[PDB]
Amino acid sequence: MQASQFSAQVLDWYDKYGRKTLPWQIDKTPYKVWLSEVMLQQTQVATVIPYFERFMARFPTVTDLANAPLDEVLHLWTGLGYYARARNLHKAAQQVATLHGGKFPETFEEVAALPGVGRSTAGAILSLSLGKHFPILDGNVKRVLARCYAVSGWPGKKEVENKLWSLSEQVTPAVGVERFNQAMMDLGAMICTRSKPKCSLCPLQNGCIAAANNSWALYPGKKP
Ligand code: SF4
Repeated sequence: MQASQFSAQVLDWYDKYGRKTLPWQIDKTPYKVWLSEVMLQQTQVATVIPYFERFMARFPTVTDLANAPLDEVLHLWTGLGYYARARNLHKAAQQVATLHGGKFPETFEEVAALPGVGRSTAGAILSLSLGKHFPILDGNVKRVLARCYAVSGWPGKKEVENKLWSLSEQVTPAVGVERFNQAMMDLGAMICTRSKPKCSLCPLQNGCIAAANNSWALYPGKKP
C-alpha cells in the first residue's frame, strides 16, 4: 500500500470509530500521557482507568509524585503487577523535578533519558501530548505493520526491528500525528488481534498483504 493512502484511510477510520474519551485524552499534558503509557505497558485499559484516576487525584503534578515516599507509590500501585515500572516511574519523576524544574521535558533525548522510557514511549509522549512528528512501535503497531506489509522474521533481531521502525516512520504523518498514533493502538488492540483478526472491520483490508493471502499467522515472526 502507498504510504499516503495508508495514513489517509487510518485517519478517516479514527474520525468515525476511534477512542477519544479516555481520561488521559482530555486536557492532555506530557505528565498525564507519560503516566498512562507506563500503566498501559503491561495492563488492559479497563483495569488501568481507576488507578490512573487515583494517581492524578493524589499527585496532581510531577513534583508532588517526586516528593512522595516510594512506599506510598508502591501501595497505590498494588494490583497493577510488574513493579519495576513503579520504581522507575518514581525515579523519572525525581529526574524531572531535579534536572528540568518540575516541567516535563519537551525534547526527544531528554524524554528518552528518563528511567522506564524507551524510544517508542518517548515518541508516544511527545506526539500525543504536543503534536511533535515521531512514530511509535509497540506490540499493537508491530502486528498491524507486519501483516499489512508482510514483514516476516522475529522483531527481536536488529535487522527486522530496523525495517519495522522505517516502515512506521514512512506511514506516520505530521498533520494529524496525535490522531494517527492513537488509531494504530486502537486497531491492534481491538481489530488486528493476535488470533483471528477482524479484517472486515479494518480500514486497511483493501491493501493488506496478509488479508489478501489469509496469511496473518505468519506476521510478525515468532522467536525461533
Ligand atoms: S486487514 Fe486484517 S491482518 Fe490486515 S492489518 Fe487489518 S485486521 Fe490486520
